[PDB]
Amino acid sequence: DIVMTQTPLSLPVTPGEPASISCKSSQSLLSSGNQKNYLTWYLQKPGQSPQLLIYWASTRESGVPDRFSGSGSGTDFTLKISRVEAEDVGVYYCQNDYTYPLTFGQGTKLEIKRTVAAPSVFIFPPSDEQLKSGTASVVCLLNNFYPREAKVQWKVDNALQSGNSQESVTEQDSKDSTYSLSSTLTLSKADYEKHKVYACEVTHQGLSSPVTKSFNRGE
Amino acid sequence: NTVAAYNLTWKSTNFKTILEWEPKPVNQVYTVQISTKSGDWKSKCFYTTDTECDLTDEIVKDVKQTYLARVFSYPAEPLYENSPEFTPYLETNLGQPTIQSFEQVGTKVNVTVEDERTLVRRNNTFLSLRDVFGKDLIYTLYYWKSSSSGKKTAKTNTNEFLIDVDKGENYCFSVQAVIPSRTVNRKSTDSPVECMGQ
Amino acid sequence: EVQLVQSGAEVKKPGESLRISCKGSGYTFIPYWIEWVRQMPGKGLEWMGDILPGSGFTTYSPSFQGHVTISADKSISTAYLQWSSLKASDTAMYYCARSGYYGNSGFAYWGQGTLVTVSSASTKGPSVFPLAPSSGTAALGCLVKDYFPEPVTVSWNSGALTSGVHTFPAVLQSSGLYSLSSVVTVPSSSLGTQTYICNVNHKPSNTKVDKKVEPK
Repeated sequence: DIVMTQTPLSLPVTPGEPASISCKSSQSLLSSGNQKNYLTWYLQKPGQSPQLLIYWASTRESGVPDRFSGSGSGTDFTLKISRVEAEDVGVYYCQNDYTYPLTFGQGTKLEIKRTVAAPSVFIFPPSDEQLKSGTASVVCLLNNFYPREAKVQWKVDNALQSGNSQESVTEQDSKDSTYSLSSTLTLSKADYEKHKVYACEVTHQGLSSPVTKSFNRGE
Repeated sequence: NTVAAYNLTWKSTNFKTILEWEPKPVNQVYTVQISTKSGDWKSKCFYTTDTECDLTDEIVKDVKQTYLARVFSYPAEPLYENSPEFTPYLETNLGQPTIQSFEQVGTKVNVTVEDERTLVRRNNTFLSLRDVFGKDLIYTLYYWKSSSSGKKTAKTNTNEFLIDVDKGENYCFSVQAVIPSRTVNRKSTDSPVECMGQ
Repeated sequence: EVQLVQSGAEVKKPGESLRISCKGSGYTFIPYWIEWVRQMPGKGLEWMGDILPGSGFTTYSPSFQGHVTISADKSISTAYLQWSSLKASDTAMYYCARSGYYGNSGFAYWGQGTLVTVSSASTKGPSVFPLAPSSGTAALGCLVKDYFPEPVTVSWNSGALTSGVHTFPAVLQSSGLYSLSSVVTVPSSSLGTQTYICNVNHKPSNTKVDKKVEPK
């Protein structure tokens, strides 16, 4: 198997400026007879099937804008975008198109860079409706933040929780270039009634100090 | 008085494609039409006395298309015959390959095959066999000694062979183009024999 | 134009056989390779294998050889991918792709994809719970809990409210049942004046829920 290595794994790019993604192959992809490097590039936009961008390391598929370009030889290869717009976001894959088995890289996530924005933090207590069924879900919302990195820590009477919460992140918003996160802490009714203070602790690059939002049970 | 065409057959090598038929005409002429299976008919050879028609220029436009042909008969409702279907990429005979070079590298011999030019054209590039077929193209080597104790075999995905040889022994070489994934016409004819010390 | 149409989403128990299909149109089917590519939830692309429909010749990735069979019916312009018995780890998106015109020119055309879910779970409709606001702007939402399988469709006020709406990807819980939340940011002044109803639709169980989210 020819291993395909992509650097970097994630690439934030400000609108209008260049982007450069690198692909390295463990074996040479150059064919001596016709002097062609059999590397293929793809773009997978959020919620979409992969698109062909470039084949033979540097030849553009018809329909692909001239701002996309490939270069390189043998083992080292590069994909360049000259002017990045909103519709260029997604994961970029290089492919060994030289010899079986066919192999893909890990992928490079391309996102829009904007100024650091701190999240708006909301805590939701479990509804009375849910508590009748014998379950309790506490929901924490982190709204409209950049960059993607965030940490949610659940505290039940100031004791740190683990193995009882799940997180979900949206795609980057096309207009304002932000992300959103929701975390759900799930407990049984009995365990939920045994404690008073329920808190969501949020840490982000746009915060010098963590943000705690909380409620007291029965208030 | 007119005889309808029969035994319509495609002769194709490296995408050079000729349609052939019977009979050798007496007091009659022929018109050949070609179409893509979904598309429209187009006349190519007009009122000819020949029993063949060069259709390369049509098929090189899309080699991964299924083509149909018909031959009309006219004296010197009109009579006609349909050809069998033809998909150039899968059915065209691979031509005779040529051994480019053989060099003695230590206790091994490197044998290289010429990247044979075809008639398929993209802008100002005449495509080679590797250009058209890519991964699909494979080469087989036959190699034997001065005292032939059975011909040994080697395979490559590229255009180059690396084989273990015995010191002092003069070897003779023959190469073959193979598309393993085809139904028909998988192997080319043998390359001219190239011998060490010749 | 060239179109690759894949068969619909599949929900299966572990140990069951499955065959999924990919129909090609707008091109000559026989001389073009059909590729199969696996994409697991939140992961990269994995080449599984290919078929040349003109002959039935197949190549497999060493990782997938023996687990899957790739076949084609060239008379109806259709290729196939099939399992003898599915594992829970076969839960993924599966893409079919067609090769390019020239040699080694990548996978030029792709299908929409087939989501395959392999789970022990049974068909269950979601419970919909409100996420009430309390004491600029305020947030409110709907928790769509304990459903199988994917997907649910969530909208606010019959689809009219789209601005400030965030509907999150579902998480798979340890029970084997999915859960998601849909939230909306709104002006805090409009809390006592405006009606907010999330519309949850879950087709596999014929569940239709409209829940009003009020301040409690």
